[PDB]
Amino acid sequence: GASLKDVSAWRWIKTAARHFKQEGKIFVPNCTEIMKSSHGRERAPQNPDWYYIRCAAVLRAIYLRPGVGYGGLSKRFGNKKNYGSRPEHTVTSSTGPLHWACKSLTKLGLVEPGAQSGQRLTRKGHKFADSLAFQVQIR
Amino acid sequence: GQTVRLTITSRNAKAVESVTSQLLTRARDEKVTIHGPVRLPTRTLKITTRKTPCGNGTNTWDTFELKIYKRIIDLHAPTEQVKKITSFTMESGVDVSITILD
Amino acid sequence: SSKTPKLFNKWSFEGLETSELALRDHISTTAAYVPHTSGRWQKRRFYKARMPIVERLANGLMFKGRGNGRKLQAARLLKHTLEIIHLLTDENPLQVVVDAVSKGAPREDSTRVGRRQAVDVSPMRRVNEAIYQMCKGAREAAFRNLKSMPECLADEIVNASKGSSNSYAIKKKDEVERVAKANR
Amino acid sequence: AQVGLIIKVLGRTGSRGNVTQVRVRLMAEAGSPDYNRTIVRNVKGPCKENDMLSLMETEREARRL
Amino acid sequence: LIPDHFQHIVRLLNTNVEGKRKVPFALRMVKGVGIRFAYLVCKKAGIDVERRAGTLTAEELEKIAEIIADPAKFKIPDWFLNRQRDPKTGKTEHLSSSMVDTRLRDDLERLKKMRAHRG
Amino acid sequence: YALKQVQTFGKKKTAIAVATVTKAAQCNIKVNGVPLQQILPDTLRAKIMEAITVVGSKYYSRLRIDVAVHGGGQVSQAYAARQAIAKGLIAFFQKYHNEVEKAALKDKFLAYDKFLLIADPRRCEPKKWGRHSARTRFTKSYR
Amino acid sequence: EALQNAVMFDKETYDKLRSEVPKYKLITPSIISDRLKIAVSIAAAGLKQLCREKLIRLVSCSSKTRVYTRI
RNA sequence: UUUCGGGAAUUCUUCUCUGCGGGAUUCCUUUGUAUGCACAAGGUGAAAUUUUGGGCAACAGCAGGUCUGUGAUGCUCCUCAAUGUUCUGGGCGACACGCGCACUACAAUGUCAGUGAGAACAAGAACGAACCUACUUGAUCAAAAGAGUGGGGAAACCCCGGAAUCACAUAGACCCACUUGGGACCGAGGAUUGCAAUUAUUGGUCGCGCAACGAGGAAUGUCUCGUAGGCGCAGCUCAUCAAACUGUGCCGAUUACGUCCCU
Ligand SMILES: [Mg+2]
Ligand SMILES: [Mg+2]
Ligand SMILES: [Mg+2]
Ligand SMILES: [Mg+2]
Repeated sequence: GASLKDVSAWRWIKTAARHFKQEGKIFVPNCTEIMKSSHGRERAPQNPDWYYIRCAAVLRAIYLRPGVGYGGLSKRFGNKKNYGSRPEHTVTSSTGPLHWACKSLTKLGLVEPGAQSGQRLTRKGHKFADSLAFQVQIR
Repeated sequence: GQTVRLTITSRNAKAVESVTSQLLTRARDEKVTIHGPVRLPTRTLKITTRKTPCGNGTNTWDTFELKIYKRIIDLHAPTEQVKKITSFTMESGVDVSITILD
Repeated sequence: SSKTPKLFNKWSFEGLETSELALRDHISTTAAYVPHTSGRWQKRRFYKARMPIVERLANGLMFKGRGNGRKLQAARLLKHTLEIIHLLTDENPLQVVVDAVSKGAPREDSTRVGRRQAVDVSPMRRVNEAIYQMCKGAREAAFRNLKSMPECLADEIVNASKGSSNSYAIKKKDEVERVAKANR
Repeated sequence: AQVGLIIKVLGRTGSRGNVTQVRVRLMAEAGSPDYNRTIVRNVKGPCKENDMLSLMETEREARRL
Repeated sequence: LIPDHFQHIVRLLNTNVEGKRKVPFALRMVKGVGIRFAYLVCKKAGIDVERRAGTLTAEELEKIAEIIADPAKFKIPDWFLNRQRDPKTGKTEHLSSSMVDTRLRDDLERLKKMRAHRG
Repeated sequence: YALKQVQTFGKKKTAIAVATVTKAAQCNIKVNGVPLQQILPDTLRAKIMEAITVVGSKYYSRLRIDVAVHGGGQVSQAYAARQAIAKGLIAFFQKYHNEVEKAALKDKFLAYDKFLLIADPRRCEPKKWGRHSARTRFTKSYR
Repeated sequence: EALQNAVMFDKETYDKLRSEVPKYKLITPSIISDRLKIAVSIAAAGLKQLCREKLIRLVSCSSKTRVYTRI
């Protein structure tokens, strides 16, 4: 068989995002076409499917490290910001888009509000991630 | 029964080892089950400042340090029995606290 | 079931040799998989003569403030460079680079002991100088240019191995050796 | 360009100490002239015994010390 | 492939725009349109951002000029615009193509006439 | 039917790798849960794979090796991992084989690299006041 | 250095890409950019097509570097 | 067969924590010795020459600095419309100029948009709360910021401390141009700290970018191994603000291992 973490991270993320787009029941918010992924960026995302890729990356990031919140995920998706004539510093990503991503995955039935504090995968979400991993291995 | 945790803290390494040793000898004399002693990580407080009282000359600094030592001991005894073990002439500069765990 | 290593799992170290008899003890042809080794090669005086030659090339690409300390990037540039060298010459790329190192430095120089006075060049200095001049010539050729660094470095190396004057290193070697003859 | 073998290092010379004086043996052939010949030269880089040299002209000699 | 109507300079809002550039990066040559704004104009006009500006047609130019003139009619939010509550008129608008320079001269004359510190 | 298991460690700068080697049904080497063929970049993967190819893969025939690495950075963690794997094979052969085969593996590792089995003692030098780094003094101006 | 490199690949230079570029040894986006006087962006797109139709063979690939040769 | 729970149950100290100990001595071999004191190369080894890096450091002096650290001080000056003290406002921040020390760059060994893996030193509040933080809410639609439950006397919470250089077989965009390089200067909304933000707070959004700058004359600073250089992170100052300082880790070289030409 196969499971997540036995396959390449990018190929899993790319395959899952393509799955979300084709099934067509995901609830993309309207602000995804207007906003930047974080205030540490300078331009808007250049991939028109950037929201599906972010949702798939969030799902993989909850499979590892269950019980994670929006603040924890914002460290994973942060970057270094260009202040003009001053030195650079690290900024965490905006948590608003991460809040939308978890809400979308909850409406699909893949994420649960977690036991004590954070976010968690459901049994359906765990089944989805491993079946996708086997498809990637088969190619 | 209950479990009593003893915490020993001091500024001087020698006195903290002296106090912990006698607390262990008397506990074994009274035939009590013991956990530890545990040497917790030692912390150092640093302060660095200019040596000159004014602003003249080459800028030189001196750094002062201060070390804190900590040990803990766990006992299985009632409160009255523990007090006899704890009571003796402890050296100056050593703090000993008593707690009951859950 | 051990087998001998090949660089980037592709290029063979078997039969590697230099035709310059005077440099045979200062160019190391030891087999390895990748340039990275993370050793203490500057502890003694001549210990650096046992560092494998392709890694010495990689250490010559981490030069300016933007390039200092980037060894993994230098390894990737060399991997692409060797493939282009093989296409251009149809020979073993490892043999081509040791030929270039054997020719890229002047055998006679003039120093300021005497005006100037002509002296001979130690074999250790000949291999140090060949690597330095070949990397410097390729870095300047790619500064504001459509050509990539791998393409610029490949041309410099194949020209040096042929003794062609189109190489940066060969051109400077002809000037230093000509001036030294004047100050004999 | 003949080849010579360094058999002795006669100290470091010149102002600033970047030149070394050595004596070298012209290996050459086995029966031909310039065989077992010795000569004293100045060398620019770092060198030690048993190093080999490439000599463009084997006719000049270096002044001692 | 090259079309017969490829133009090396396209005239848009009294500005000469270089036709060799990608569409969003040729539209930022208009005063009042930045890189963030130019991408949004292409989205509301239904233009692929991977084309070159020299292939744009006459009907495509009129649409782009109309979006830039009134971005709020095409559902571009107010926080995106460069003059949100005009100190004289109170209306939210976007300024472009030499209205940027005229309004700048108006603002400095406003501060000098009342003799404020900034003006 | 007993458990044949050993544990070793390796260190480079601040990274510490701990390897558990156990006899199993099929060979399997993982680092922090990731199989070796998934490790990136290829340069660092070939560095770790040296602990296998130097002696040969026939000596890892039915061994399951799991490596946990913490501390350090991208490159020092790769170097600590390969040291833990090489030392793990020696420790396993010392416990469940005789001395002739172990000594034959040990000198092959040492003939290739000393740091495959012995840790590098280098550490960062402390910073001093009046200097920007360990050794760089402040800029001096005369006029 | 005017360097008037075209960005849109007219029909005359399309023939040259499909006819003689395959006959070259050591194809690279920068190498045929100046032989045909076209921008590197459309040179790399034109070479990606020939790799799909199996007219040239890929030799070394990376996220930023690609070098081909003849069949 | 693998994988998951920051189920449960036994037993155990490889990794972590630390008070006192061990360990290196030119110890062993061979050179030249110059037969004494020693040296060079190798061996042993975690480490091989002051093991590495710091702290401490004699005697004599300087009319060096500090009377803006003190309830350390002689002499002298002011002392009720005070040179004492407090309160209001302004200034210490003014500028077509000169000099020292920094920060950001001039691009393709790059900029932008994604995705991966992955440190160390630290800090946290005075009848409960004034300090630091996680989580979810705000959200049937922007950043950042309102707000609500909790936790932490700090190996216990933050925290499995998801740092930035870095990597990517990402089939992504740009193509040698003052250009998607650079980001100075300025315009218009809005929020936050504070008793008070204009003469001077600080984040965030759209615009300006048409301001120089395409590698820098004579001169000149620092540096020999986990070093230089590059990269971020803590502490300090602190209600609010770090292009500084004091520390910490990460990536990681070229060259010499010499001399008395200059100082
Ligand atoms: Mg930058
Ligand atoms: Mg100074
Ligand atoms: Mg511009
Ligand atoms: Mg000048």
